[PDB]
Amino acid sequence: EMQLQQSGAELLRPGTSVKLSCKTSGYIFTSYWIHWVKQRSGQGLEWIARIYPGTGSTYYNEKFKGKATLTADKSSSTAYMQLSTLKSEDSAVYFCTRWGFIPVREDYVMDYWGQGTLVTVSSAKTTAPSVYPLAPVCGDTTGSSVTLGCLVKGYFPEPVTLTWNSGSLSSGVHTFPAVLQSDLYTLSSSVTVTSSTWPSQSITCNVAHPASSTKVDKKIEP
Amino acid sequence: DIVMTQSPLTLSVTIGQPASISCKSSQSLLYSNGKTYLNWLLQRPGQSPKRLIHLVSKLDSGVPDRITGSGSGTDFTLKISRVEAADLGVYYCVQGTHFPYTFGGGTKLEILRADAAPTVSIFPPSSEQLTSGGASVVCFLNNFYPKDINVKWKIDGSERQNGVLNSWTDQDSKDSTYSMSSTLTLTKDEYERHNSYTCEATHKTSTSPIVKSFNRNEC
Ligand SMILES: O=C(O)CCCCCNC(=O)CCCP(=O)(O)Oc1ccc([N+](=O)[O-])cc1
Ligand SMILES: [Zn+2]
Ligand SMILES: [Zn+2]
Ligand SMILES: [Zn+2]
Ligand SMILES: [Zn+2]
Ligand SMILES: [Zn+2]
Ligand SMILES: [Zn+2]
Ligand SMILES: [Zn+2]
Repeated sequence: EMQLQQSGAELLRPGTSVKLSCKTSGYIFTSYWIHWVKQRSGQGLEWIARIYPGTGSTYYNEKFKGKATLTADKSSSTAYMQLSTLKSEDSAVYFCTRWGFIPVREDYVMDYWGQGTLVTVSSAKTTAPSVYPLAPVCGDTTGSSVTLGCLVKGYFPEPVTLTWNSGSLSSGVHTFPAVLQSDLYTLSSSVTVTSSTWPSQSITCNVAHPASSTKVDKKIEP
Repeated sequence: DIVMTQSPLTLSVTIGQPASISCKSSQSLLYSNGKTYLNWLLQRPGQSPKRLIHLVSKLDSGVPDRITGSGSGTDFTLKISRVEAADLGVYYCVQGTHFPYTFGGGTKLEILRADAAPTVSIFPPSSEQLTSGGASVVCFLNNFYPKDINVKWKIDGSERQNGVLNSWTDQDSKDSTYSMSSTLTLTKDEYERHNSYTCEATHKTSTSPIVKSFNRNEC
């Protein structure tokens, strides 16, 4: 199993720098080129650079010379990308990939990608979210089924982790993308169950915000 | 740098039907060695990109042969002979003939399904929130299709435009529908001054607005 695992989300102050890591396993690290790709506002991909771990040989997209520096630790099968003097345009998701093009063969093997690392360039303070349970009254859909909710608001930065009944409840769950407004995010999730389950069986909203070490569980009481 | 132009930006196709996406380049992608380094990638919702085709028409291992690629020079096309639910996502063509490698803007493939009327739920502020001096009224509009919808909030008959936060999910892989959440936030004091809170939606599935409301009072 070829696996590329990238480091966690980063909140970075303007003008400073970060080092992102891409840990690989399952193949001979020194024999394949590792490329780094950038994605802004979803549809908006850009090729940054590539490195051949076996030799340390690198090639950069002109735009990123001076912005990105690629290195690779053979002893740990880990590739790194340092980004210097961060600015607004640097807030993006960065992917590492064992692309697979084999120059000598003029052909390709399978491409494997890391999960991506989100970088947020901001001077804003880390703020813990407030979690509110949404028991219906009108948003009960009447009989048959009922939908409950969970409102997570006033946090910074992304991400926040939301599950229902510790992940034991995933069917009929809709988690909405966070929206930033006034330097703080708001996220919400709904879960629809049968009139029979709730309130008979307890439904709990689990929320985690790594940045502020927050972890809360809100039970939806009638 | 080479500019890659993709069209259409979005395509809505029914399962079982064919789809074709175009990609045009500002310079010929034919390399001096006679090979053409044009690739096609698919980025599924919440996933990393994945390559489908390399060298214009060659399929990567494990990719269904329902997908085919063709073209040359500055003109290329990706074709899906018969669309399946798993094809939902954004497709990108990316050239590697000229340095630096450049991507097209992407084409979002949406699964066209039968209209579905929204299931709307409304929630008054939680006691916990009111304690903090804030008041948010939430409205969930779940599983509708088409994605086009307009929601307005009305308090005591008058439209409220300030303090509204909307969020939509991407198209669901399970049923091909969309969901939306609308949160209206006020101060606890103002919330306790009004009676009726209405979430009103405008959607293809109805000639009149879809309404959901509650009246706050005592007892
Ligand atoms: O035109 C010029 O100016 C000089 C041309 C020199 C370029 C040399 N070209 C090559 O070695 C071929 C590489 C083709 P490729 O498919 O690997 O390119 C890529 C590589 C990574 C990508 N990704 O998204 O990760 C996307 C495309
Ligand atoms: Zn050949
Ligand atoms: Zn091949
Ligand atoms: Zn060239
Ligand atoms: Zn040339
Ligand atoms: Zn009034
Ligand atoms: Zn009045
Ligand atoms: Zn009023």
